[PDB]
This record gives sequence, C-alpha cells and structure tokens, in this order.
Amino acid sequence: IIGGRESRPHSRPYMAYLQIQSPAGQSRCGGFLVREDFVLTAAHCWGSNINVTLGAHNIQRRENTQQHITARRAIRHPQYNQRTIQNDIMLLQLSRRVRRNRNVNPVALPRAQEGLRPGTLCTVAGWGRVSMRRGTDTLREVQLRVQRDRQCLRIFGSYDPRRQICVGDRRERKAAFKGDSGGPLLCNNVAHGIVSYGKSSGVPPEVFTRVSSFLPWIRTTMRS
Ligand SMILES: CN(C(=O)c1cc2ccccc2cc1C(=O)[C@@H](c1cccc2ccccc12)P(=O)(O)O)C1CCN(C(=O)c2ccc3ccccc3c2)CC1
Repeated sequence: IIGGRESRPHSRPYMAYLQIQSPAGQSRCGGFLVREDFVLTAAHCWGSNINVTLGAHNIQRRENTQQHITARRAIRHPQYNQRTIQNDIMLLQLSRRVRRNRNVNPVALPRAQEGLRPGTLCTVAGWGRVSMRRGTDTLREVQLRVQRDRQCLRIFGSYDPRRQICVGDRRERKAAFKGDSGGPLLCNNVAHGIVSYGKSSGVPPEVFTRVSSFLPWIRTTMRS
C-alpha cells in the first residue's frame, strides 16, 4: 500500500496473507475470507503450495490471533490469461475450516453484476510494498477513488469494464502496489475488487478484478 496508514489491528478480520511456494519469501500475496473454508484472491498468485495466515496484523510474528491453514485447492478461473492478465481471480479451498471469531471472519461480497460509479471512495488493504524500496510487516490501507473506465481503457491494453475496475486518482500518491495483489477493495464495506495490477511505478490508475462479474463461478466452485 502506497500513501496509506497502518490499519487498526484486526479491523479487517477477513484479510488473508498468502505465501506462495513453500520457500519462505518465494512469493507474497493478499486475499480475503469469503466463507470459513474459502479465500478469494488473484489467479496470478497461483502456486503449487500456498500457506494461508488469517487473523494477523504483523505477519512476521506468530501472533495468538493467527490461524495457519494451507490451500487444499488453488482454483484458478477457467479463462484466466496470464499474458493479458484477464480474469485474474482464484478461489482457495482451505485444508480445514477456520474457527470463526472476532479476528477471523468472512467479508460481504457484492451482488451479481453490481457496478461502481466513478468518484466513489473505496479502501484497499494489504501487506504489500509502500514504495519500491520499502515493505511492511503490518497491515496497511488507503482510500482510493474509482476512476472512469476510459482512463484504464487508454493505459492498459486488455481492460474490460465489466470484469475489471479502474481505480486511483493519478493526482495522488495512493494505491495498492506489489504484494497487495489478491487483496480486497472495500467499497461501502463490501469487497467489490481484487488487487490485480498496475504500472510498476505504482502510479494510478490501477486495475482491480471486479468480483461482481464472477459470482456464478464463485457460487458453483464453493457449492461443492
Ligand atoms: C513490476 N510489477 C510490479 O511491481 C507490480 C505493480 C503493481 C501496481 C498496482 C497494483 C498491483 C501491482 C502488482 C505488482 C507485482 O509485482 C505482482 C506480480 C509479479 C509477477 C507477475 C505478475 C503478473 C500479472 C499481475 C501481477 C504480477 P505481485 O504483487 O503479485 O508480486 C508488475 C506491473 C504489472 N505487470 C505487467 O505485466 C504489466 C502489464 C500491462 C501494462 C500496461 C501499461 C503499463 C505497465 C504494464 C505492466 C506485472 C509486473
């Protein structure tokens, strides 16, 4: 998170920290609990081995509030295209159900096809980098304004306004960044987006996956 603030501890109990590929420090991503047995995140974060940490604030400490679970299944969206980064969404079925409590619980999702008006203020959270040189051990968050789709349609090649969201006013140094991938974009406290990608500089507008266009698939995949 660039230009944000440290989050009040445990104020976003749905936050999940992902470590992809056993090797400690091999790859980091964010995600969010949607049910006691499922975590939603980005498909470009896929790996053969994913360790999930729920209930954390400082992910570099084995906190009493944490619950550690491995991804039993890492289900990439069937039409995920890593080259164009389209359909960047993935469901992680946890090896075991979390014990739901004040520090670990699901987040509300948008209804099917729910959109977002440009100018709306949303919040994204994560343990990603705060700059090219600095990262963070603790959860941070920042408020960003939804942008008109035309901006991302000009900047990013394959953008689809139905399946993606254009976020971040270029006039402010605030945005989700490297390591925040997979994390949620909360608009009116509902998880409308998943951090997908943006410029390597971190200067917005940036692209989020629009959760509301994938409800049928999410439903089906979870209706196991
Ligand atoms: C150097 N970068 C970044 O520092 C970066 C910037 C971001 C800016 C805003 C929001 C999220 C961001 C995530 C990252 C990453 O490095 C991700 C990461 C690692 C490896 C492969 C990935 C494949 C798809 C999505 C995330 C990926 P990571 O977070 O998973 O580690 C990323 C910039 C975006 N990328 C592009 O090809 C890309 C595509 C079209 C573009 C069009 C215009 C300008 C830049 C463009 C850059 C990938 C690497």
